[PDB]
Formats: sequence, structure tokens, C-alpha cells
Amino acid sequence: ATLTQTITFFALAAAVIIAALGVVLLDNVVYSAFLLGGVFLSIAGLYILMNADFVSAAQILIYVGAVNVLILFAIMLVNKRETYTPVPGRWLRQGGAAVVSLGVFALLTKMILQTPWQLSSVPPTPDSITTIGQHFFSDFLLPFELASVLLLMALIGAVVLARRELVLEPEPILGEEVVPPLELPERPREP
Amino acid sequence: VFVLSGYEYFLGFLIICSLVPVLALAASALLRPGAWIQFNVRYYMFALVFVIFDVETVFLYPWAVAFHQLGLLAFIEALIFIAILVVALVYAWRKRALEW
Amino acid sequence: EVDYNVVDGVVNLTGFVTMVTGEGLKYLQNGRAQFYALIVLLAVLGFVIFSVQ
Amino acid sequence: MQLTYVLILAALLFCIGIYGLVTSRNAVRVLMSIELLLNAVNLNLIGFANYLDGQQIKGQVFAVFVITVAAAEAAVGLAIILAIYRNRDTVDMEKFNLLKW
Amino acid sequence: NAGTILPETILIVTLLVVLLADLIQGRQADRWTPYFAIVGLGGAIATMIPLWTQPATISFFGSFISDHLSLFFRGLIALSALGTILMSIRYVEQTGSSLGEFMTILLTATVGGMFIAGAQELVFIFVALETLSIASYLLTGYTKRDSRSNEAALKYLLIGAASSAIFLYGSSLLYGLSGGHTQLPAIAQALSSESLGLVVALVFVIAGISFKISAVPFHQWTPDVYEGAPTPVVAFLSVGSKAAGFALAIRFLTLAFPSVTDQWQLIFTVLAILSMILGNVVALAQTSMKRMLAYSSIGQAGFVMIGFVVGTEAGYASMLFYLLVYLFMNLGAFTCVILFSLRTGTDQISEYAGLYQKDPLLTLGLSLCLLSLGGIPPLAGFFGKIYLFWAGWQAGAYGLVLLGLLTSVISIYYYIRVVKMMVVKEPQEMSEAVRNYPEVSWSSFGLRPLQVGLVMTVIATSLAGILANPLFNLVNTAVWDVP
Repeated sequence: ATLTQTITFFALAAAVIIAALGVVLLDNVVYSAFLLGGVFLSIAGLYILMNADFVSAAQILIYVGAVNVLILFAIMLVNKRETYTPVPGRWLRQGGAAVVSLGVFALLTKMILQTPWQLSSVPPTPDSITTIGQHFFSDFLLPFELASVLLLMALIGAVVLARRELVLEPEPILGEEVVPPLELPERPREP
Repeated sequence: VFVLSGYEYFLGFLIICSLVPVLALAASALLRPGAWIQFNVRYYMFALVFVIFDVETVFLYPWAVAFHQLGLLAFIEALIFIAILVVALVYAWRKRALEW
Repeated sequence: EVDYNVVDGVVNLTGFVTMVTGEGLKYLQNGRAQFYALIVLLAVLGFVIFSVQ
Repeated sequence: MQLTYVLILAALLFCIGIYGLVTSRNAVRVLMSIELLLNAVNLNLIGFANYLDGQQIKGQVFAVFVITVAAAEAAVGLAIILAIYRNRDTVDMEKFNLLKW
Repeated sequence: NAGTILPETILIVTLLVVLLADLIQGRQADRWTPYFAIVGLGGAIATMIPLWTQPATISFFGSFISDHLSLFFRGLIALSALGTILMSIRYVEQTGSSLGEFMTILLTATVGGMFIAGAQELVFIFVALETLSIASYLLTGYTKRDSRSNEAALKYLLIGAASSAIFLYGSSLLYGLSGGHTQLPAIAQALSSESLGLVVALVFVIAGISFKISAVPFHQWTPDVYEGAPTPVVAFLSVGSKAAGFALAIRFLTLAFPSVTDQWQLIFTVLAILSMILGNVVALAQTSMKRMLAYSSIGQAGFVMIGFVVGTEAGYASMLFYLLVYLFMNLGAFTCVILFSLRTGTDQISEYAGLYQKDPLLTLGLSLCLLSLGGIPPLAGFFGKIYLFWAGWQAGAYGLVLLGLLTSVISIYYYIRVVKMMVVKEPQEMSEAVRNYPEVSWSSFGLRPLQVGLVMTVIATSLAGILANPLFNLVNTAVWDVP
């Protein structure tokens, strides 16, 4: 009854790292984008195994249901059927990134094992939606009010950077010397 | 330790409902014999307003569950979160974001 | 001519090996923003071998 | 499954995100490879909350705010790519090296 | 207990009022809505003077402190956005963009940086660092049809959200080395062992601390953001987004890591002895003024760390004051680049040549803000650097001040080169404004906020060193709350 919490851990920990290699190494980006839901669901499977029932149910809603749907719309909008496959562009700088990523991984594993953690043998989660909500309005209140300011700004900014300029695309507003519409006035010039 | 109660049947029901399509599509496997979408940025724009409002819903679920054990000061503070993200909603109508 | 070429040659060499040092690290930036993400990540690996001994 | 095996899972999930952050040639695959880093700092964070400070979870509260930031960073993050695609009609990170020196 | 975040919640009200006037009135509101943000930011400064005499309370259940240093760095970040709205009232209104939607992002990055300088918990640092950093990606690609701001918006995101992932990995281990304890004074009593976990927790957070300030292995975004972004945004990312990064470096490394302290005085030395080199020698071979001022601010960030790594009561007070006079130089240098870029296009060096007989308020203005950055007397950046090397020479550090002096001479060469091509070039050697300057008016929309934004900085550049004895006592009294 406990080995079925170990077998379902390693079957979820291998569900993420084979999907995390899928979102990075796969040759097609739509097959790469759909597997990102495989990362976000399997990671949400681990949060239930780590006694985090609310943080898992809040991850399928945001990461799989909102972010991953946002990724898929933002890839069906850009396909364009022009990959041009210039794989040997300038150099073999994709092997230099395999050394820093393997370097950080061997660096972190040496840190993880030898560091004495003070793990406690107490039973966790006394109904962790009640003790997570008495944190939002006592201690974590000012990060909770700044999350509202961050999200409103993220809607003002992401609308004005992606909307269509159908109000006035040919608008010569004024002039001392000439400026194009919706561009910074420092015109490009080569010395 | 696993002090969540009620999740013993969740791992079994996850497998059996997953065995509903993979076995039925195999039970049917033994019985059977100018391409443009236009780039219209509204599929992105309807999905951006989801993410800003799928996160607002998540932040109010600890408030709604633990409401009647918190009080009025946690309702004034939780009204600032709603009243600011209403201004995000009026911004989306007025700037023709969710027009379609 | 030892004034105009030797002791004036040293002073006009401090101003030459600093202008060609500037045009050598002007080529450190090259665009390609992933290469900028290497140097952020390599220096993270550097300072944790630097500072543990 | 102990505390140690979640961290080596999180430390490995980080470094696949690093490898996608540096090698990927699509402009959108860098954004998915950023999200792997912002899950490895979540898998580290809840795993630090279950075995350490289990009675009052300060990690699962801090695990909530990482999702809302990365959901707001990918909503901003794809707005930028969608501003580039209307000007430069490709998404190629070896084509955005025009601010060279 | 929420009387201590009153300077920020005058800006959150002002964030909504300058936004709601954009939806109600719709670009007829830009005649009056920039001047409400000035009285909101100035109203945010004016209510810290009642808070400066208060005995440094720790409000919001330990998540925000209102010490003397947190009152100081909340002053510069609101003042840098006060100086930016004075510039950007015509600039982005000349692009054709809506002016109410620009200030709503800028007065959110202002409230982001005001909440880093007084934050005390590991989560409130990260969210406040995010909302300053998220709003900074949107401002650098705000013009949205430039093919330069588009590639500068993306170079800032794939490093900024990258370094916000390295910063979170060091915040998460710091929660894990201690037994919980996400507050910063509760961390330092729990960890004292100086093990390998503490060092990896230390380098991973100063890969995100030292990204806002652009130390030189992490400096790579700054010369490629600064020539792509709109120029008032650049005027905020060099003063506001650097005082916010320098305020985090004191609130973190002196609170979270006082046990390990010989190491982050050694990593920030290598960031100091190398950003003075590559900030100053690479600015020589730069043609654009917005890219010359990019490598200056990498190198000018190297002078501030000389006061940082020494660790004395005169050490930190010397880096607080140098930021106080650096606000009076970049906001007077970028004011004149904007004022030159609005009159004629292509604001680059070797197009300034032939000034001093056409717009001599700019030429007198831009000179005293470029000469002071090189540290010539009697301007503010001479008196600012003297207190650095008086702080460096007081406690060890004989080689940090000397590298800060041989590279303070190379800094003279590229500031003078603009002052050369403004005042010494004859009227047979002018390229643009060969009777092509627009015959200056100061009467159109928003030009008179620019004229008052330049005169009140050039006056504050030339006189800040002679009248430095008020500011030296305002800054030395903000340091007794730093352990």
C-alpha cells in the first residue's frame, strides 16, 4: 500500500522527463506544444503525491487549461510553411549548451545529496485550502494585492502589443522632422 | 506519509477511464474492415483574457472556501483584488479586444 | 627624432592598444540572444567553482 | 519517494529547460523551455513544503505565485512574438541578430 | 499597520485614474492626464517626509519594512518615473501611440521597484521583481512597429525570464536550507553553516540581483535593449531599474547571507573589476548615443560596487549617494538625446556636430550631464566619485579604487567626444542641422515639460556637489539600518 506510492512516483517522474525532452528536442513544434500538457498534467500528478491537493487542481486549470491553450493558439497563428532548414547556420554552438546544462545538473546533484535537510516527522496538510487562505489575508497579503496589479498591467501591455492597427495605419500625426506611425523617431542610419 | 484521504480510488479510476478509449478503439480494430488560414489575431486575444481571468478565479478559491472564518477585513482586502481586475475587464471591452 | 618617435611612440601606443581593445569586445555582443543566455549560465557555473574553495 | 528524489527530479527538469533555452531555433520553443524552468522551481518548492514545515505550508503558497507569474509572463511573452511575426514574417532566433555590436 | 505602504497606494490610485481617463475620454485625455501622474509621484515623495521621522516600523506581518534605506530607494524610483513622464509626454505622443496606456505600464514598474526596496520575504521580493520586470519587457517593445524594438523586446525576455528562473531557484533552496522561514531575518538565524547548499543558493540569487544592475557577465541585454527601446523607457531602465536592483542587493545579501560574507564581497568584486573595464573600453567604439549611454551605465554600475564590496558604514553610504547624483546625470543626458531626437531624426554622434549656434540650451544642457558622468570638477559626478574612493581607501581595497581611476580616464574620452562634436565643430562641418534644425519653439504639446525637465536637472547637476552637505547627511543617516 506504500510501494504503490513509489511505483506511481517513478511512473510520473518518467512521464515528465520524457515529455520534457519532447518539448525541447522534437522536430515539430506542434507535437512539442501538445506534449507540454503532458509535462503540466504529470507534474500535477506529483503535487497530489506531495499532499498539495489545491496546488495540483490550480495547475491543471492554469497551466494545462489556460497557458497551454494560449501556446496552441499562438502556434496555429504562426506556421507559415517556411522552415528553410538551415541547420549548420554558423557553428556547433548546440554542443556548448549541452555542457552548461549537463554542468548545472551535475552541480545540483552534488548539492542535493550531501546537504543535511531537517525533515520533520509530523503529519502535513490539515485541510490545505483553509491554511492556504489564512495565508493570503494575513502574511502573504501584499504579494496577493500586487498579483492584481501585475495581472492588470499584463492585460494592458499584451493587448497593445498584439492588437491590429486598424484605427489609423497611415497617420502622419505632426512633424518637426518626419516620424513614421508607431515607431520610435530615431530613424535607422549607418555611419 | 500521505495524509490525503479519498485518493485511493483516484488512481484506479484514472486507469479504467483511460482504458475506455484504448480498449474500445482496439475492440473496433478487430471488427472493422491554397491551404491558408488567415492570420487573424483574435484567437490569441480571446485566450489572453482567459489566462488573466483563469488566474483571478484561482486566487479567489482560498478566499471563498475560508470566508466565513476570516471576517470583514479579509473582505475589504479581497475587494481590492476584484475591483482592480474589473478595470482589466472594462479595458478589454473598450479597446475592442474580445470583439470577434 | 627619438622624441617624436620613441617617447611619442609609447604615448601613441597607450592610445592604440585601448582603441583596439574596444573593437575586440565590441565583437563580444553579436545579437543571437541565446548566446547571451550562455554567458549568464556559464558565469553561474563559474562562480560556484570559484567560491567553494 | 523521499525528499531527495524530488529535488533530483527538479534539478533535472531545470537543465532540460536550460538546454531548450539556448539551443532552440523556433521563437516559441524558447517560451516553452522557459516554462520548464518555472516548473522545476515549483517541484522544488512543494517538495520543500511537504517534508519541511508541513504544518503551515509556506511553500505551497509560494507555489501558487510562481504559476500566476509564469502565466502572466507567457501572456506577455507571446504578445512579443506576435508583434515580431507581423513585422518580420518568420520566427527564427538566428534572424533577430540585427542589433549586433 | 498599513500606513507604511501609503507612498505606493497613492501611486496605485494614480495608476487607475490615468488609466480610466484613457477609456472614458480617449486620447483627448492626454492633454491633462500626464500632469496627474506628476502630482501622484510628487505626492508619493511628499508623504515620505512624515515617514522619514518615524522609527522604521516593520509592517504587514513581517512582509514589508519601512526603514530609512527603504525610504531612500523608494524616493529615487519614484523620481526616475517623475523624470520619465516629463520626457515622454511628447515622444510617445509623437509616435502615434496612446499616451494613457504607456503611463499605466510605467507607473506599474514604478510600484514594482518601490516594493523591492522595502520587501522582507522571499515571495514578496520575487513578485515585486516580476512586476518591475514584466512591465519592462512591455515598455521596450512598446512602439511595436520598429524592427528594432521588436528584436529588443525579445532579447530582454529570453534573458529576463531566464534570470527570473535562476533567481527563483536560489530563492527556493533558501527556503529549503532553513526549515521553512520565507522571511529574511528568520533565514539568517537558521542557516550559519556555510555549506555547499548555501553557496549555490548565493550565486543563484545574484544572477538575478545583478541582472537589473547589469554587471558585466550578465550585462549582455543592456546595449541591445537600450538602442531598441523607446528613449524615455531607456531613461528609466538606467536609473529606476538600477536603483531597484541596487536596493535588492543590500536588502538580500545583508539580511539573508551575513554568515557567508567573504564570498559575495568576492563575487561582486569580480563583477566590479570587470564592468569598469568592459563598460568603458567598449563605449569607445560606439556611434549611437543611445548605445554609448548603454555601455556607460554598465561601467557606471561598476563604480557603485566599489562602495558595495568594502562593507563599511562609509561604504554603503557611498553607493547610496552615488545613485542620488547619478539620477541627476542620466535624466539630463537622456533628456537632451530625446530633445535632439524630436527636433531631427537619427540622434547619433557625428550628427550632433555643428550645434552650439542653433539650440544652445541643449548644448549647455547635454555637456554638464556628460561631463559630470566623467567626473570633472566642480559638477556632481566629481564629488560622487571622491566619496567612493574615500570609502574604498578607508578599509583595504587599494586596487579597486585604482582600477576605478584608470578607467575613469577612459570614461573622459567618450563623453568629451560628444562635447567635441557639439561645441568645437565649425559651421562648415555640420551634417544635419545645416539650416535643418526646426527653429526651436518650446510651444507645442509637452515641450515645456521637457524644458523644465532639463533645467531642473542641469541645475541639480552643477550644484549637487557644492551643496552636497545636505545630501551627505540624508544618505549617511539612511545607513544605520544596514547590518
